[PDB]
Amino acid sequence: VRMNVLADALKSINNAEKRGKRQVLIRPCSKVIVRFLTVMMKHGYIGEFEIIDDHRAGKIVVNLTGRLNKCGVISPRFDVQLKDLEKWQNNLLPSRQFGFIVLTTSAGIMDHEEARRKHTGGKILGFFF
Amino acid sequence: MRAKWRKKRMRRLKRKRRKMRQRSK
Amino acid sequence: GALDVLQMKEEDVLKFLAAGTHLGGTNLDFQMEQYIYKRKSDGIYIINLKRTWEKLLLAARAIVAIENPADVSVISSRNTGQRAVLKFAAATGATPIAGRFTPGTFTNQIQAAFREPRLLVVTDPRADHQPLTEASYVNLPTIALCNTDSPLRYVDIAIPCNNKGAHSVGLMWWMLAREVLRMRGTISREHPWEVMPDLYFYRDPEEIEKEEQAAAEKAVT
Amino acid sequence: MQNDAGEFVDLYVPRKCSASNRIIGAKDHASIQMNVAEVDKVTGRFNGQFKTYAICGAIRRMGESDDSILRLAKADGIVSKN
Amino acid sequence: EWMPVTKLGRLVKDMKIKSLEEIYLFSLPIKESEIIDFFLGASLKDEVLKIMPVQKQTRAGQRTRFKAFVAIGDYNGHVGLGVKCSKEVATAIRGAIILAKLSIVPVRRGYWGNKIGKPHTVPCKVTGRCGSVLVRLIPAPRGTGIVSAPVPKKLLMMAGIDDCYTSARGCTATLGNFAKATFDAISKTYSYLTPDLWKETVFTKSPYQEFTDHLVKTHT
Amino acid sequence: GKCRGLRTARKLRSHRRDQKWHDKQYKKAHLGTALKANPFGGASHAKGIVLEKVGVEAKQPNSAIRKCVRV
Amino acid sequence: TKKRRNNGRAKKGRGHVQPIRCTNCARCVPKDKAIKKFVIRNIVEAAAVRDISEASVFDAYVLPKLYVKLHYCVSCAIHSKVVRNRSREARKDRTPPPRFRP
Amino acid sequence: GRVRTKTVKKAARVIIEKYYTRLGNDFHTNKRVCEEIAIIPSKKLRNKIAGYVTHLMKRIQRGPVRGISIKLQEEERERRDNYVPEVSALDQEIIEVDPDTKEMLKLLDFGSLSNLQVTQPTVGMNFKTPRGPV
RNA sequence: AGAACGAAAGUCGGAGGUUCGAAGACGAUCAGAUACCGUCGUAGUUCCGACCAUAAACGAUGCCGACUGGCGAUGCGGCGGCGUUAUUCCCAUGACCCGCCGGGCAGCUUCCGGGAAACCAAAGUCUUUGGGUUCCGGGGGGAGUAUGGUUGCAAAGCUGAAAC
RNA sequence: UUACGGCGGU
Ligand SMILES: [Mg+2]
Ligand SMILES: [Zn+2]
Repeated sequence: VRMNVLADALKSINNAEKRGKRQVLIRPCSKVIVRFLTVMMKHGYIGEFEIIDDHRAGKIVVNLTGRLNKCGVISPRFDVQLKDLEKWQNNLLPSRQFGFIVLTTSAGIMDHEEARRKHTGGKILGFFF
Repeated sequence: MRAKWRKKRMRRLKRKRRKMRQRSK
Repeated sequence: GALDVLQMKEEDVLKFLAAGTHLGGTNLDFQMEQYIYKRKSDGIYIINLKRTWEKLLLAARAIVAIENPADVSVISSRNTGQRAVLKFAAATGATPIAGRFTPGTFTNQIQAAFREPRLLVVTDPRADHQPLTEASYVNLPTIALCNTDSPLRYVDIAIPCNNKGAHSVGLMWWMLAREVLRMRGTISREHPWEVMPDLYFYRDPEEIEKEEQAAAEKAVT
Repeated sequence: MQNDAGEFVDLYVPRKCSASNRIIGAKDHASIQMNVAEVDKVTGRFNGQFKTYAICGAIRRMGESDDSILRLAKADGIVSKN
Repeated sequence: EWMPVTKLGRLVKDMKIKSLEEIYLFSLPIKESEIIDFFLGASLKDEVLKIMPVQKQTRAGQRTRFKAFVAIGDYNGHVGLGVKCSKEVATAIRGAIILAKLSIVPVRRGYWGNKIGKPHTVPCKVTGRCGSVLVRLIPAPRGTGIVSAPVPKKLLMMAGIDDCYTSARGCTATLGNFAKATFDAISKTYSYLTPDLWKETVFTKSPYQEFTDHLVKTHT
Repeated sequence: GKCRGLRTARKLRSHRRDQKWHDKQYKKAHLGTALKANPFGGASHAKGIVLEKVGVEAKQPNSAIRKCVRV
Repeated sequence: TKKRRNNGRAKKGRGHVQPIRCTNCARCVPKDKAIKKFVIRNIVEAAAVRDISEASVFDAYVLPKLYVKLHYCVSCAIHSKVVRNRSREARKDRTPPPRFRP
Repeated sequence: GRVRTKTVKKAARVIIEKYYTRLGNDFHTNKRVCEEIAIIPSKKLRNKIAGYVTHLMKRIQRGPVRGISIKLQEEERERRDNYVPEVSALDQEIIEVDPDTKEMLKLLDFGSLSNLQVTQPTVGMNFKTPRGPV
């Protein structure tokens, strides 16, 4: 009984960083999390990761480094508009130097900055800082 | 006074006033 | 230890075998599976000696990093390794704390016996924990010649040899005092250091005067 | 710490661990900084330089300082490499 | 006319370790009260927060001890919080400053965004829990000011921080725990790995291995 | 645990509208029977005639006769 | 406060056990609360053996035993000293007491 | 009711540790020593010190009690520093090992360098002392 | 919404009646004993059938799912094995011995972490706050009572206020 | 074996 695969994948990384392990095993995989973890690899909180491509939902082995603090999720995937975006940013980010709420738009998965970069808002998906 | 004997002494009461209601209909 | 000068040097393996040193207990920890080769049929677990030699050369690469020779506080509680812990500090120039250790010595700076080192070597982590959890406070690197028995909480360069037997401890201080002077310029690697490993071994009780002079009626008498 | 002018307006640069990468605090009294003194290749004698390692207070107390400093060293020019 | 006994205090009476900034980076245990008075002397203010009469019950009559809550600080971020019991009020509140200059921590002043000048606020949002009191310090926009209860307002004007939001949860009339709870937050500005501090700390030579010469050169 | 999802707000707005009854202030100001209980009935002052000066003794740690009337 | 890690009784995965009754005060307890004490007392009370074994009708006679299982209630276990008020950091053991036969 | 107090036992340890060679196993000798060597106020605690002195003149004349005075300490070097024997209890080249540990020094590759006759240790796996108290 | 099962006591009918024993009858001890103790003893403890849904029904911990220390040990299977021991003078399974793997009641340890603390490998992953979903609680008394509903042969249960 | 009580505010 797995009512979100996103929520429990990012939970397990959050369980392992505070322990401090170099590698995790995200046990189910999808194209909703490999795009997601390539927002925290392209912006450089985690590193290399293999996808163990199996014929069912595969596995992902993520080389942690030690820069990630907490990478939780907002499991009601709330819609949020662009004026509605700033009032999140002082609720679940620490400060406006860093940190990223990452959200799916029709132009793709983006950060909060890349979503306010062009002019698009969509469903919020999670956060990491 | 115990609580299992606060109930019984008022369960003895809630049959008594549930009789004098039936007396004066 | 990746050298040709710092190899295993086959002479000592005939002493590693003959004084225990691959005779642990019968209970591996979760932080010492990497220091083992296999279990015997009688429950005993041997130790791939390339692993305990590469840690021994690494620990001497931590002792030479100390500048003061009179600063490495070498300590011992258990009886096997009380004779050795003294004259190891006479062979390297350290200060020995043999036997019972007063709590409030690394961090109680009022009384007389307050000593503050930069490094400390232990015989056993579990049974001599009192300097370890006092090394919790004075942010000090610790080394311990650990057995498969012992846990590894406050150790840093845990030596996976043996600690129970009398001969297994004294070799491992003799091997260390051989090595901690040979990474200095004391012994020049080819003229072999004659100092005998029986000097460090734990001493039997008082039949000694019976037997030392029973082989000395041809010296004095 | 890199203001908009670009200059260092900050107290001090804090250390970081070599194993668990988290920041060592200013009162974390179980964080050690040890030194591993290497030798020259000809004779195995101390030459004058060394190498450095820091192990923070928690990851020492968690048990695996040595499982750290074996491996960090293992890929960093200290013993066996196989 | 003061003489120490430890390594760190013996190696400061002839003025050889400068500027407390680095004994914070090597994470030393600080021992005496005179090292902290050596560097930051004539740059503290020593104002107390509460004196309460704690007491026990004995064979006859109540042993009335006393309590001193005191916070010391500069105006550029070196605060310390002491707690001490003693049998009399004054010998608690005198000896508490020795215990208050000793648990002294740095604090990192950061920015809210638009980092146009000197730092003014906390680097992020941090917590401090002490039993049941949690103090969530929040970064603040400029020109806002210290917004808190009275007893952390005496410390956030003592860490030099100009403007910082502050909320509290618990029984915040538990003055000493709510005094230590805000101290648990301001002591971990250098425990929160802000993502601009990623590059490898070049390990320099520690003061216990560079000052080995005077360790025994003149003393021993 | 609590009931979150982006279609649920009936569940939250129907779980709320009974659970607001159980504190004193929302029950005494909206059920209406506590608007009948005070003799003022939506007021603060209301006149009355004096019947008899009758005195009550104060509660436990004191001892004095507090003076009252019988409006 | 909770006194023990168990609830005072030696059962976990059940809901009901045998009800038995105590020895001296006959009081009903569950079988896994009560303080047992098995007794293997030498029935002749061995001080009185060199006064019967002359009067035994053999030479090498196995003197019998007596197998009485006292299992007290916990109310009369403490009052007749067969257990003792223990201390809060010497509670946590299930070691049986040492013998001292001589 | 005899047991001598600590200030007797503290002051009569520094006598025996510092003036051991001037003393011996006679009471009346030691009573004049402390008469001359330590400022004692009265006679009653004077000889009561000297009672513990002769009690430890018959004690440390045999055994090493907490008596870190140099004379016995100059003799322990005959025990711990001396006995450097003629042959080691390691180097007789006649040792026995197991068939697993000869694999352990076969990847260490000293098996061609070693004489090392091998005996299999016992067989049946009778270790792990029997569980359950009786 | 609604359903099934639900200790003991209770009611009702018929067998039943050994032991124990509400009530009650005495005998004691008591200032006074309608109680602790003793003999007697009804209803009941027993069965078959038809009821009531209440318990400290307690793990005082809702169900499901994942992740995150170890160590010896245990039960039901399955796997691989030195051997011993069983018709067996040989096998095939049996027993003990040494391991590992899954499920399960549990345990000892641990500055993982949490907490008001007792203490929890969950009460962990929670101000660094959102895996789903169900119920329920808002100072204490009044009170699980007054009433209305509905249920039951009855006892009462379910739903359940306010003044003060 | 038996063994009851202790006015109110300080
Ligand atoms: Mg009751
Ligand atoms: Zn009983």
